[PDB]
Amino acid sequence: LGPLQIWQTDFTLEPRMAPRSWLAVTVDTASSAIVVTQHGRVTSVAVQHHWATAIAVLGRPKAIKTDNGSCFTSKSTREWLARWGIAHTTGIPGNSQGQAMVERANRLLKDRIRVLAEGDGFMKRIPTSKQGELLAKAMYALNHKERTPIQKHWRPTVLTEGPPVKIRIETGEWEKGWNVLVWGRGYAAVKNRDTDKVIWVPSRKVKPD
Amino acid sequence: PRGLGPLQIWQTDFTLEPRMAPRSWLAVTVDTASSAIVVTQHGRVTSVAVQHHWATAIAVLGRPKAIKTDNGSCFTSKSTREWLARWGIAHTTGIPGNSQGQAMVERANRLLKDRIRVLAEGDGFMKRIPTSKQGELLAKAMYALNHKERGENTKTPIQKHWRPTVLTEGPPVKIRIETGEWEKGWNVLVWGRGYAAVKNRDTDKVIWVPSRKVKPDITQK
Repeated sequence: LGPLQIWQTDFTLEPRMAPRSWLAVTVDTASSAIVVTQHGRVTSVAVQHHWATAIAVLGRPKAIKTDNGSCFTSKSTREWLARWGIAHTTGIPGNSQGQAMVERANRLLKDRIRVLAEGDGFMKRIPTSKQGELLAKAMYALNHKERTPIQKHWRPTVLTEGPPVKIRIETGEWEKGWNVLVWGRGYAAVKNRDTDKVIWVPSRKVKPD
Repeated sequence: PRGLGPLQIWQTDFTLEPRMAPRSWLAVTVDTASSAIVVTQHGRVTSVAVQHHWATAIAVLGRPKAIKTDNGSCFTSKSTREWLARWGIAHTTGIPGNSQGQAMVERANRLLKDRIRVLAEGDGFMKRIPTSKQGELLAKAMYALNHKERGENTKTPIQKHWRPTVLTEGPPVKIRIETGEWEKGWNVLVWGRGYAAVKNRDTDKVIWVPSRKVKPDITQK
């Protein structure tokens, strides 16, 4: 189990999004987070463009598993994945470890593009202008509103305090049990985990655990 | 001003990166709280650009309660206004001269562009960047400025964005009041490098003050 360890990339065709109607879809098997990018033609530079992107939005995944399409089997693409430490897995187009996680992403994605499309009247092909914006809006509904992927691979939570530190006590040794709150003008506000005491210490006398 | 937590207040603004031409017009949005960044390439600064930009930043960081940009036509425009309002996002215009604290973004631009310099010259493009590995490079720049801490810090913007640290109480400070004297009774909530959110111990009032006007209140209790 776990986010950013295994992804399922795959291209799909959405006519409504042409010219660039070739859609690259990456899904995180764990989080269920989606990343799609438009393309004129499914090629090696396409996938590599797509992935670099999904990496910027979801993070570096340990491995991606795609079909045996030339765009993934290619030389460049493999050198690429290897230049990033990303394991690759060309599974047969049926199941081969399961690959229907993405196809439901495509359905949700395309179906979503249908409503966002006809919502603004475009009963067919979508204007090259409001194309990115509509696609982008689909990502936001697919990832932020409950049906949550980001609320699953990000794990949003508010932290009441900061990271644990070891401050330097008058004896010259470094004492554990403190946590840093705020930094200001070279001093650090630190809070003792046992007494709840808060004191300001020089940045120099504070080091992490 | 700045935000005391993610998706509270954003600072959008366009910049010019020659190396990224044709589409050398860059739209950059920063989360004043998180310090997370999102940039998108553009051929020309327009209303559909901003709205393209924002839609995207929203997909990556989430829906922000408000964005504060300058008086550029692309933001003051009709569509843009109707757009922000169709999203429930408050808007706030200012002066291009970084007016007040909209300088949080200017640092984004510098870090971004400087970052594109290295990633550029690293692969040899000592000048203009080929239309092909353009997105790629840009994207890699986001990944560095987001998923990897930057400067003195232990957490990355992407981390402080979904797992923000919002203080309950906050340590004591002495802020400089209008008389020039340093007043006690205040505690710092967020201590930016630009401004600090500070809370009165007596009235519970919260106001933003220049970081230079606040100092640690070493007078332990």
